[PDB]
Amino acid sequence: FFEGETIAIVGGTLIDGNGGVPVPETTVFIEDGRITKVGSTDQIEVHPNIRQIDAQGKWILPGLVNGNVHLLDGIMMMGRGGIEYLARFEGNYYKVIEEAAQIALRGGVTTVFDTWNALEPVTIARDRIASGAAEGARIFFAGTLIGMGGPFTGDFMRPSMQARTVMSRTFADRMDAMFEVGMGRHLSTLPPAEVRPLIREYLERGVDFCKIAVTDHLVGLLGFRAPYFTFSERVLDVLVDEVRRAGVPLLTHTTSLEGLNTAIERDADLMIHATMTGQAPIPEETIEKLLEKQLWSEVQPTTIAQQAWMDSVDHPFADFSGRVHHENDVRMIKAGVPLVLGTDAGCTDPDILEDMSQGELHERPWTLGEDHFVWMQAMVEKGMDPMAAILAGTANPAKAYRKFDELGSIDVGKLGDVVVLDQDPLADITNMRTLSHVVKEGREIDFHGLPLSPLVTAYPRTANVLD
Amino acid sequence: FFEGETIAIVGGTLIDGNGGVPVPETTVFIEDGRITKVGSTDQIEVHPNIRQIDAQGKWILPGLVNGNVHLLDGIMMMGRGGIEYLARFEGNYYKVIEEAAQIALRGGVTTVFDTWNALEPVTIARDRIASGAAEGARIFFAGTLIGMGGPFTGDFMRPSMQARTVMSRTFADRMDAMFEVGMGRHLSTLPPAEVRPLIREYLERGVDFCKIAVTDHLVGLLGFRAPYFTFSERVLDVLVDEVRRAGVPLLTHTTSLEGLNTAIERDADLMIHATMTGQAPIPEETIEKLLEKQLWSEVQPTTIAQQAWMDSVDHPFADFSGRVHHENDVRMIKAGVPLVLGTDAGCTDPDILEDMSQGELHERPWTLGEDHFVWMQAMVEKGMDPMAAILAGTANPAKAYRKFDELGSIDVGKLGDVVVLDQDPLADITNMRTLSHVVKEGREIDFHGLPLSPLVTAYPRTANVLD
Amino acid sequence: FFEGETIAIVGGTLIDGNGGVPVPETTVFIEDGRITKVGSTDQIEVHPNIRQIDAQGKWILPGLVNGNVHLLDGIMMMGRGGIEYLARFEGNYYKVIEEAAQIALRGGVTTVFDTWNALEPVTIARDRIASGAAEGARIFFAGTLIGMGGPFTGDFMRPSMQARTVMSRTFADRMDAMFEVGMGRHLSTLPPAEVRPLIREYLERGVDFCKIAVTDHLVGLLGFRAPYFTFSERVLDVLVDEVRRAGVPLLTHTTSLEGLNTAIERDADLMIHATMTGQAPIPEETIEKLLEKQLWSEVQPTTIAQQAWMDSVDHPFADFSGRVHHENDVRMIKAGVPLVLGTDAGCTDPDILEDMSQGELHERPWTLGEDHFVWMQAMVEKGMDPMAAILAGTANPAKAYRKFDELGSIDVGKLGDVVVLDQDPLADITNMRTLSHVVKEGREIDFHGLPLSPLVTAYPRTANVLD
Amino acid sequence: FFEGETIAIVGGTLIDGNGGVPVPETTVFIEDGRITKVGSTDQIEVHPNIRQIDAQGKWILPGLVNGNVHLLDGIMMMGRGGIEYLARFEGNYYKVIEEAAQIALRGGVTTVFDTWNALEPVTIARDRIASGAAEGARIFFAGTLIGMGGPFTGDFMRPSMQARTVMSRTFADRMDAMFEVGMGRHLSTLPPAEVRPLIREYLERGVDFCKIAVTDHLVGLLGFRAPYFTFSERVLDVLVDEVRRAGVPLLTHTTSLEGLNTAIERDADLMIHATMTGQAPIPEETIEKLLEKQLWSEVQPTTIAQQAWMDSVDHPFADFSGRVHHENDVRMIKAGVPLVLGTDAGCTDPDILEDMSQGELHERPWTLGEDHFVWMQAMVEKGMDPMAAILAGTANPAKAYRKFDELGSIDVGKLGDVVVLDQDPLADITNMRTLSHVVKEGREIDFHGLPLSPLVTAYPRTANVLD
Ligand SMILES: [Zn+2]
Ligand SMILES: [Zn+2]
Ligand SMILES: [Zn+2]
Ligand SMILES: [Zn+2]
Repeated sequence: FFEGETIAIVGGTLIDGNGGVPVPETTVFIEDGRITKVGSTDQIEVHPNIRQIDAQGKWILPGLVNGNVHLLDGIMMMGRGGIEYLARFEGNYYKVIEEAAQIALRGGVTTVFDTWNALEPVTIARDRIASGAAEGARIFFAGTLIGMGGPFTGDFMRPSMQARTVMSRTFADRMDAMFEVGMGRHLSTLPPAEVRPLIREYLERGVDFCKIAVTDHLVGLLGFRAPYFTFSERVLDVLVDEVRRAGVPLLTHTTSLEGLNTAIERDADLMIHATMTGQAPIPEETIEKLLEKQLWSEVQPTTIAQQAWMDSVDHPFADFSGRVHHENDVRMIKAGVPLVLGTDAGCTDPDILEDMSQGELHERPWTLGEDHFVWMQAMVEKGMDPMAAILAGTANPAKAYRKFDELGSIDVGKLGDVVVLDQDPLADITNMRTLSHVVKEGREIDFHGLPLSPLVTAYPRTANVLD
Repeated sequence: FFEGETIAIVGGTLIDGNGGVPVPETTVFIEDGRITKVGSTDQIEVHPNIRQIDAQGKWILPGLVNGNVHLLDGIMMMGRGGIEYLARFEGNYYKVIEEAAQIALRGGVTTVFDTWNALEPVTIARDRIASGAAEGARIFFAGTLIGMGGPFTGDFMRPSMQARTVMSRTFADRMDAMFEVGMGRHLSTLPPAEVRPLIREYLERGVDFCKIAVTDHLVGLLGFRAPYFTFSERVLDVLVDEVRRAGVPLLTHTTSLEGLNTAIERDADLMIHATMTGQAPIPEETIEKLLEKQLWSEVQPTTIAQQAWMDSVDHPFADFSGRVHHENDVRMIKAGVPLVLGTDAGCTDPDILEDMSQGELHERPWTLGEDHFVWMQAMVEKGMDPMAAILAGTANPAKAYRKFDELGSIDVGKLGDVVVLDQDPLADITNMRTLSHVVKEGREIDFHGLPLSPLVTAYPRTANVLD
Repeated sequence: FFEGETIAIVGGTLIDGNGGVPVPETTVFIEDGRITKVGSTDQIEVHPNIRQIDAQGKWILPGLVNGNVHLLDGIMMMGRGGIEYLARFEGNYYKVIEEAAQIALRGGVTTVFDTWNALEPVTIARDRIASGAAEGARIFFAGTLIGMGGPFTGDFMRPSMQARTVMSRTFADRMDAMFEVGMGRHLSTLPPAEVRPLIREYLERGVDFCKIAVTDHLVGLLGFRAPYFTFSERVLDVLVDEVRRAGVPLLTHTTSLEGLNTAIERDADLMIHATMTGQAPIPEETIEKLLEKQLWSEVQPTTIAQQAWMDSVDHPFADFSGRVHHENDVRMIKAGVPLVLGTDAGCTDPDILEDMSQGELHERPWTLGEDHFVWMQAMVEKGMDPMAAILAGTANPAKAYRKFDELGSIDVGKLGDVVVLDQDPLADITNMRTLSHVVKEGREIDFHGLPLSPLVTAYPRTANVLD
Repeated sequence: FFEGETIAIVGGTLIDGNGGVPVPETTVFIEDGRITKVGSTDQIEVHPNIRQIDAQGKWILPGLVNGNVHLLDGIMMMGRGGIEYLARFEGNYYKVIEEAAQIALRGGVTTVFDTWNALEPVTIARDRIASGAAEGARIFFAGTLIGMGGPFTGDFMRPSMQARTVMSRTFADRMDAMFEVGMGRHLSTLPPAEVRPLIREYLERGVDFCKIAVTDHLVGLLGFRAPYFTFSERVLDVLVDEVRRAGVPLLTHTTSLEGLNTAIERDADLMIHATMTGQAPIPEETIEKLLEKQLWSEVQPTTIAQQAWMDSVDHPFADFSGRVHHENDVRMIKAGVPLVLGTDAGCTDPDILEDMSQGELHERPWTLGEDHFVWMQAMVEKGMDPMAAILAGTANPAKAYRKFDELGSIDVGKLGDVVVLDQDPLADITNMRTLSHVVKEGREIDFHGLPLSPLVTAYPRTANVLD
């Protein structure tokens, strides 16, 4: 239904993802989904019966890569909207996920790493996209967050927002079960010997990586300054050992300095929102460990304007990326630690978007399809080099997730994922938005026609459809 | 698509709805939807090419009639479930309504009076059923309750249940608007001259009757013992006058003794839950006014077992029909005031039903399709004569709503709505459940095959339908 | 213990409360609590053994008068603080009330009209002040608001503030009982014949006037735009008749246009927050009735700055005096209706004050002891004539409450209540604050030494007092 | 002011606390507060000028000892009442504590170990009782729980009970600060090097022991089945080291199996509610470690009747000691692990007691003064030997807290704390209630006249005290 194809991208300035000086007048040649040639425009011969893109005056980048998204919108579920969204789309969750993957693809993102979702529909969706039955960014997933509750649990409550008080217990339980898949808060009650088979079995269900709740996920209920550990070190060791045994990358969720340190000491492949540290500044010693061990940190910043908006309305999530966490971000960049782009972004329900002010929407970090552009902009505002920002969004996630042999740069033998921009992203990082062409496994995408069948994005919503 | 038809019901004991002694060996003849003959079995000749029902050894009753239902389930929305239900079925509300009408029909109810619903979809649905485009009990409606808020308002809150705290404001506003249609709480803020055109315009939209919130609808928030008037008497006079001017019946919602008195003094055509009086006993004078004026009261009782269950778990709605309101019911029956069957019943979402204990489900007053049986049973437990109960569920509503010229009894010239029971309802009122045949405008109904397309009743609910 | 005394106020500009041109070089002579002479400084001889105040270059006004205060702080109880305050001072409520009366006196207010309080302690306190056993402004009271719930009732809840969820039921009930004294929400459930003896008995307990909840008091729970009537017109007629029969003035609490009209049609002696009308504009007809009938309206405005602060933080009480209610205030002033000064003000617990920003505190309308100054300022900002503002705070309340024979103006035979200001209130209404001297029944008050025994105002609060 | 004194307890059956067979016809001789002689009645000569108690036909036990109480009532604060209680008694907290210590003494408890309280008032109170300035059981205390929030924090919330929503922030903060004393939830955000001086400084304030929140205290918010660790193992090591360095016993608060294990691995001196384990059964290995290391566990059980009441009303705390935790209690007793009596009991405000049903009050585990009797009864119902139960309430706490050299048994040289019972506690453990005499340091107590000055127990509460 969809497949690896053949195409040539001709005569543009190449920014290949390996970090070097950009090379003008370059041609990239893709054959049956795989890059076969990269070189000077005139040394690469291209017969006229071959599909081509004219890149003259343009910039050629690898397919963009997002290290942390949620294709069922989890950030939304930490506030209002969880009930209405999950009820509205029950029966079609896999299509919601495909739609969200298409929206990522529309922003030039050819690979997404989904860090929290419901196992069943995310599996269905990735398999269909991978096999060509459906359109979208390719997906790799964790499934659930080991040791976290589902969306109708304390982990997604706020003091004045308690979904269970106004919804059926039956529906709330059914939803929690499809997210948790037995790997919820109850794990914290168990001895190591009982945890071992559960995590092993979970891993044998078919995840691409595993994310562990090293610390708690109660920021909504308790704020950002009272973190806990989910597990004893002993039980954490069991989890880590089983992930290593399964041979998939290990991710961590950490909410405190001690959490961060603990993650580092387990040589985590990728540390999600590493700079979110209980509003306490990251010590020098910890930064030095990151440098010495060369571990990947993902960070989730906020632009100057977005944060200023948040601060102006005393928003409950102002602490997420502001104040001390902002300063952490700055110091991390400055020390040159290895950084990965990720956003927690999702395809937010239009009824929920519709509630938001201009200020809330403007450079919102959690709006899938543009969240990566905003991340790059925010990082550069804090002193990140534009080239390093691009790598954070291309090569760096791929490496962290051990997929760099296949994607994240333009290199012979790798997958044929490419985007073409009209303006220079190194001169101005906001030029990342100037997408002209999107290609996935050598197949050009009609990216402006995405998503193919609006589902959550279908709007407005008519009360009585006569058929 | 569906129509008036021809049929004969032969050789049964006739209980015609006029309250006389039942007449055995009777035949009812219906031609093109209208009753043409009623008489002794042997005097009514019926050619063998005519469709027939053998009512030998059986009882023949008029099509059953419910004086107060909600085809979008309003009682549910006074607790948990409002968000999930309205979100899940947005785009199909008219089909939800039709499904609910079919469920009523399944219980032998050929006419329903819907007292609170969303104007747009209930209009669509009644027009489709009335024109034969869709199956179900025929519908007459009020639209909204004048002066009451919508489902995401204070009128449907409880102290610990505040749907707006966890749903989008946009969605909540859209739902409130489709129920309120400009006739919400803001009416109480206006002077009489500004109220007049609003109510007039509302009535011009095409309702079959009009129900006014004489008293408040804050039982959920404030309990049953702190009632208010919605309007000044002056403004109430405006509303009554415009209803009279439009020439449709006038219905009241009342919740206190003074509210009841006020309704009576306006010669209301039908008084909904007349016996719900702030848990204060109805005075003798008020009962005498009902007798003297001969006004119709609908009442909503609870069976002995259901109420005992409620009292046993200290249920927040125990006060709805229990204690003093139960006594009020008894005294009304005893004094022989004119009584109408009505239940506030709706087709409740299975996820919400699935939360309930045996005790909660057993003789639940709000379960559409059986609610009328339960009403009759409850009324008889409190001393009502079985024949008078049957009339409450056939003739009386039809009279109150000024439809007795067309339905509510078996009489030549009236519509051909009939049910056939296997056992004697006068011997035991629970025999009302022994339905063998259901006929609507001379057309026999496959009542066991209803509803035709389960929508809200479709269950279980699969997460990912592959199509 | 304290008494009527003799004193002379010499040689000031007299503003006597009767509204005329101020008369310079005036002397006021008080003997045994009563004003005996008012005239030209040189015509009034004063022996040197007589206590005197030199009002040279100063202004002489009558004792100031507040038409609506709460000496147990009710406005506070509509938000946070009710539990801690009532528990902290249980055993001493009468002293709390005395302290508050002293604080009013400190601001030059010699007479206060308390419109909602607990009957037992407010009785004890007024009797002790009236007899001279205790210091403070003299008090007249309503006791409770007929048909309103107590402070742990729905009448003082907000959606997110529900004191009963975190306090003992026993304590909540004991507090509700001391405010309600049987005249709470349950009155709305009763027939007229049962209401009559209750209100009659209540009036026999010894109130100075009676305030009826014509409309509801659910602004905290439901906002300002969904008002109700508490009582049927029939039951309201009973209450009004019994008040008339008891021969005390009649006050109303109203919250809507219709409520206001209804109060007018009952010839209310004083209508509390008359301009609070559901955020709908007062019609011309209604203003004309006020003029024609010459009824007294109290209004509760907000200053430009205070309201701007409220609007800037989207405060839940912004609607109390803002937007349309502000415009009502302007039109009432412009049309020259009779206006009375009143504020709902109380002596707010310092722990609650301590929570407040500068903007909240600045020109706060509910801060007893300065609330009258702020009222005058606010009214003048809206176009009121300074002289008319002074009358609103002197003569006008006295008339509404039928006490003008004894207080509210400087006139021979009236009580010797006087204040002396250093600057001209007619030149600038903020000069009302320039108090130099305060006199009550010819007794000069050390007003800066008030309150005599700080109780609620005692601050800071030490954890362990070693005695 | 109160002193060590001289007395002889003559001719009773001695149960000395060392666990041996009881010895009849025994006399105990105390001189200047200290036990000097214990032996056969006829070998111990006692001059007639010496104060004596006739223990003929009676039983002589050591002064009873409670290993876990809260002299400001903390259990209460986990539900309703916190605001009213702390506001009502501010200024007298030390006296509240003394009163509570006297109530313990009234039940024969001469020594209480307070495991959570506010440092300042508990210090005041113990010093006064220890010196003889004030009456009561002697007190040893932890102060706060290291890493737990105060009473207006998440640690004492429930989903529907959020005190901060209805009280002043200023008051809430002031109360949280007097309980937390800088050792609250923020500690979880710090690195080890910053924690070290804080804990050291805390320990230098003068506590008798130190209790560490190994696991969380969110049972109210989240239930009993989702526990967390408060600290990293690294930070926990810092805290333990500093406690050891200060030379005071180490207590742990644990709430899961892994928490229990962790506490065991730190050789905790006493483990509070050791059997409260996330409703998961304690593994055999863990029980073996307790046996092998001989560590003291306190447990908090519930009687058959109390637990049956809880289960019958679906009480939120049913999980505290019921189901699996009840079975843990049974197995711990059966395996003979070292057990300490403790209850979390407090002197509960009478307004809160007044809310409770008979069932709630009957064998309530948290009612100070009887809680120890109920503990012993509950433990025996689960198979504990009556002698071993008596030791759990005398000798065992003393040993755990390293006070056995001075108290907890009748032995020459130890303090003269003794109680005398009229019936045999070994025949029937409920006979522990048959107290005839109470002696503290050789001084007989008028136990029935305690507490000396009712403060919290003063009842009823009058609104307006005229003095
Ligand atoms: Zn996270
Ligand atoms: Zn109704
Ligand atoms: Zn008012
Ligand atoms: Zn504990």
